[PDB]
Amino acid sequence: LRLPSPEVYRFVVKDSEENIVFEDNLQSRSGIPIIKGGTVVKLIERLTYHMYADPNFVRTFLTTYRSFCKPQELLSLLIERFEIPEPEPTLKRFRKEYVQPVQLRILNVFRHWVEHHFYDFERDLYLLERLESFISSVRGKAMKKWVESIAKIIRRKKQAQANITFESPPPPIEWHISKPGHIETFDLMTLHPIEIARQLTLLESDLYRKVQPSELVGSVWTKEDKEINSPNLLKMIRHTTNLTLWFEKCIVEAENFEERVAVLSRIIEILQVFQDLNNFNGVLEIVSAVNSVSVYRLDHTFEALQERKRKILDEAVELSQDHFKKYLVKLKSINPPCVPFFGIYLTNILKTEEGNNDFLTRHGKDLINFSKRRKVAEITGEIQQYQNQPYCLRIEPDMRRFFENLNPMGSASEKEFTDYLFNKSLEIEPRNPKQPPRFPRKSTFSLKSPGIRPNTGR
Ligand SMILES: NCc1ccc(S(N)(=O)=O)cc1
Repeated sequence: LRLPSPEVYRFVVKDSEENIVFEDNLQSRSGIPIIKGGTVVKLIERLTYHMYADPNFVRTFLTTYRSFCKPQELLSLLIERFEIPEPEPTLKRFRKEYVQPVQLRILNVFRHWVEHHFYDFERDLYLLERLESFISSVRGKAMKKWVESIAKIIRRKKQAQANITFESPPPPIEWHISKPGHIETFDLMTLHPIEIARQLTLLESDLYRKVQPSELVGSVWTKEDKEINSPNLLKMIRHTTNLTLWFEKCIVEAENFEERVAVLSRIIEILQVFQDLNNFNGVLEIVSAVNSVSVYRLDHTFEALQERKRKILDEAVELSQDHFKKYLVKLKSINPPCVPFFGIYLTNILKTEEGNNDFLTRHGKDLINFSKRRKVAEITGEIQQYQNQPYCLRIEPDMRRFFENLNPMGSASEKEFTDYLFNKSLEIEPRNPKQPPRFPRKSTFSLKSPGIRPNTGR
C-alpha cells in the first residue's frame, strides 16, 4: 500500500499493454507470470520485483540484455531502481515490504552479473568503477552480506584476471617430414596429418570454449558493436574462414595433378582424424572447402581418389545435407570431448533473429520483444553443454603458432582471393573435355602419407 508517484519513480507506472505483456496460456497459469515483452523500465522492474524472486528471468535477462540495452544503461537502470523515493503522504511497511525486498533483488542481480558476465566489466573499466563506487555507498544493515558477497566475487575475478592439467597420459606428438623447431618447413603435406588434426582441434576447442551465449544474442557479431560484443565468436569465424580458404588454396595451387590428388587425399585423412576426435567443426570446415566453387569443380582430382578416401568424404558431406539432419543425430550420440560445428548455431540464430521482431510495437513506445530473447537463449544455451570437457592431447607450440597465423588471403579482399582461387581452378582443370593439363611440381617433398594410424603412439 502507497508506493511513490510514477512521476518520481518510473518503475511503478501502472502495468498496461502500454508497458508490459505476459504469456496468456496454460503454462503461465501456475505461479510466476511469464514475460513476453515490455519497456526496458518494466523489464528492470520485473528483474528486481518485490513480490517474488525470479531466478529464471535474472539468468535469461543477463545472458540476453545486450541485444536491447547497453551495460552502462543497465547499471544506470539498476541504480535508478535502487534509489526508491518516499511515498506521497497525507514508510515502515514500504521500507520492509517494498524497499528492502527491491534493493536485495537489485544486489542479487549485481551478484549474478559479476559472477556469470564479468566480461562486461573486463570490457569496460568505467562500468566497474561505477559499480564499485555505488556498492561501497550502500550502508543498509541488511544489504551488508550481499555487498561483501559482491566484493568477494569481484576480488576473485580480478585475481584470476592476473593469475593445463592432464587427467590421463595424452598421446605422443606425431612428426612426418617437418621436424620440431623447423617452422619454415611447416606445410599441409610435411606435417603429420594426425598432428594437424590434433592441434587444429586444440585450437578450435579453445576458440569454442571462449564463446559466451551473449556474443550470439541479437546477432550482435554482425552489428557495429560486434568487436566488443562478440570478440570470441569473431576470432572463431575468422579462424574458420582462414582455415577453409587455406585448404582450398593448398588444393588449387597444386598445379601438378598427382600432387593435388595427394593434397586432397591428405585433407580427407585430416577429416578422418577430426571425426575420430569429434571435431565436427573441423569436419565441416573441410566439407566447406571441398564444396567450394573453386574445388567442387575439380572432377579429375576427385575421380583419382582411392574409393576409401571418396567414402570418408561422402559420409562427411552427408552430415551437412537435409539441414545437417545426420550431423545433429551424430552430435547427440558421441562422447565429449567434442568441438560442435559452430556455423549451424549462427545460421539457426540468424533465422530466429530475422524471423522475430525486436519490438512488439511503437504504440506502447518501444515494447522490447523479450520472448524473442528467450528463444535465442535456448539456442545459445545448447552451446554451453560441450564447453566444459577438454581434449587429452598435448599442445605443439610451433604447430599452434603456424595454425594461429594462417593467412591464406594476405592483403587481398576475401572476394579478390576467391576470384583468384576460381581463376586458378579454371587453369588447372579447364572447362573443356580434354585431359587435365600437365604442370610440373614446384615442391620436392614425398607425396606419400604416413597415414592416420599413430606411428610414435606405437
Ligand atoms: N568434382 C566432383 C565432386 C566434388 C565434390 C564432391 S563432395 N560434395 O565433396 O562429395 C563430389 C563430387
